[PDB]
Amino acid sequence: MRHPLVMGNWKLNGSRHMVHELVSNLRKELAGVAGCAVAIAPPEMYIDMAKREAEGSHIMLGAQNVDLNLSGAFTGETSAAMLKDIGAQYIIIGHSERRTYHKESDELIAKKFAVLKEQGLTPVLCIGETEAENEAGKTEEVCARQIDAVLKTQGAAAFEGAVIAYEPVWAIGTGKSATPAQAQAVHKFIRDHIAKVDANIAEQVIIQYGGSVNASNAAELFAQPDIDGALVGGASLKADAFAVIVKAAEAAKQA
Amino acid sequence: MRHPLVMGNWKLNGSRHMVHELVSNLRKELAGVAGCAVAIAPPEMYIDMAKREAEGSHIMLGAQNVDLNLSGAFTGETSAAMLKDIGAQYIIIGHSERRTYHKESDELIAKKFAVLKEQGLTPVLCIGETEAENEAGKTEEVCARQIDAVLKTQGAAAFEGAVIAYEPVWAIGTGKSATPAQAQAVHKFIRDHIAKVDANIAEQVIIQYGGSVNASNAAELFAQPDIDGALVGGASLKADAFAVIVKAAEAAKQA
Ligand code: NA
Repeated sequence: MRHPLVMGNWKLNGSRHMVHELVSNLRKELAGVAGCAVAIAPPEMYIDMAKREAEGSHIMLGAQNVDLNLSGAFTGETSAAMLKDIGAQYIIIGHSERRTYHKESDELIAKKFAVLKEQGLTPVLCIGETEAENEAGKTEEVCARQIDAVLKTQGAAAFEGAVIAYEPVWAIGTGKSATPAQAQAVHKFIRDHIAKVDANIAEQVIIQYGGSVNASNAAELFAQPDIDGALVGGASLKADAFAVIVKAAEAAKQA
Repeated sequence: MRHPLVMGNWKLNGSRHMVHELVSNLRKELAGVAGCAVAIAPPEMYIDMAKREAEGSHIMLGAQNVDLNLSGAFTGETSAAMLKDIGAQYIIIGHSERRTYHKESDELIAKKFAVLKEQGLTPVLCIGETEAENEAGKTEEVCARQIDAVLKTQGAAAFEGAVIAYEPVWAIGTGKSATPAQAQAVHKFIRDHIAKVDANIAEQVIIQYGGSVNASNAAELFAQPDIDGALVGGASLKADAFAVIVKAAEAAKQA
């Protein structure tokens, strides 16, 4: 009975022309969708415009990162209070691109998670193992560590309403890809890990697949029982492709 | 002969309500000002809104930071192309809060400067020495090093149309204060340093004072020949206190 969520991570892509075109096309392609929740995370300067463009549709807003302070003398930072104020709900934290390029630690990401919960925002907690970690047979240990930074400091209750996105980092720019069976094995492990602390919370947590998802492979991934949607990368930038993914999630999970 | 510039760095302060109120009040308080340029840098998510509220005023927009990529798979980053697209003109880079809290190196800041120049945006390059550096008599050495990261890698023409903001970190909220004579000595040094590579570029660079400016010292600071305005922190959150600084800059250079 978990209602799927398909979220578009636009990454560093956007312009006022593009926001209008893409959100308008998304509204049209998604106007008949009932069985899947949808969120988009444009670059921070476009959240307000995208929110305005999405008014009248069921498309929810989000953001790609957040910092730790709500206000103060912190030049260039992003406030959870302001993200809430501007209309963002689903906030991506711990994306592999930020863990790598910006050295964001497990502990820092758990702190972001806490700030978001205090604001009534929905963290989209990204976790996943690297190529070296995967080769060492560490997939489970790494996912557990990343989840534990939150679970062991804030309890299972912190995952009520939250979203986890599993990114097999080892499949990024390596030519490789995870199969739906491989993806499912990891999602079931993540859910079982949380279940060790609170089985009820585990059953309600939305676990999205964050590896490569496109119009072609969405159906096979969403047929898996512990895959509750996707955090979509490149396919998020074209309304037609993104819509096929949303409809595939709808079809896979509907009664 | 340099037209002064007073810029408000809002830091991590802003909301929908505060943007509407502050921008409206600023336009009212700045009525009749023509001899001093004015820019504001709200948190990134509010730049678009602030620009719209600024319509009908002479207030120019800006931002508090930028990253190095224009587009791509860089979740949570800020693109200079998008800042330009959203209407931000004056982009603060290398602020002491980012050099310290986010460990931004001289080299990284110089790369930000380059991306801004490539896009045709105006960098507001912040430089300045710490408490210890000041006590050790290293003010000039530090300022030269921070400027050289750009000057020696990009050439003196990089500073055509650019802004430099000198922040006396050693004196900002520390119990010690910089006199106008002391600020003037640093500004003159900065301009002389650039002049060693290109005298014509040096004479057109806008060098703002970034230390504590209030109504009581604005007149004496702005009477100094090498001080072309100020990068204002806390006072930029109150229309009346910010306008007093702008009017002092106008009055001083029209004296
Ligand atoms: Na930022």
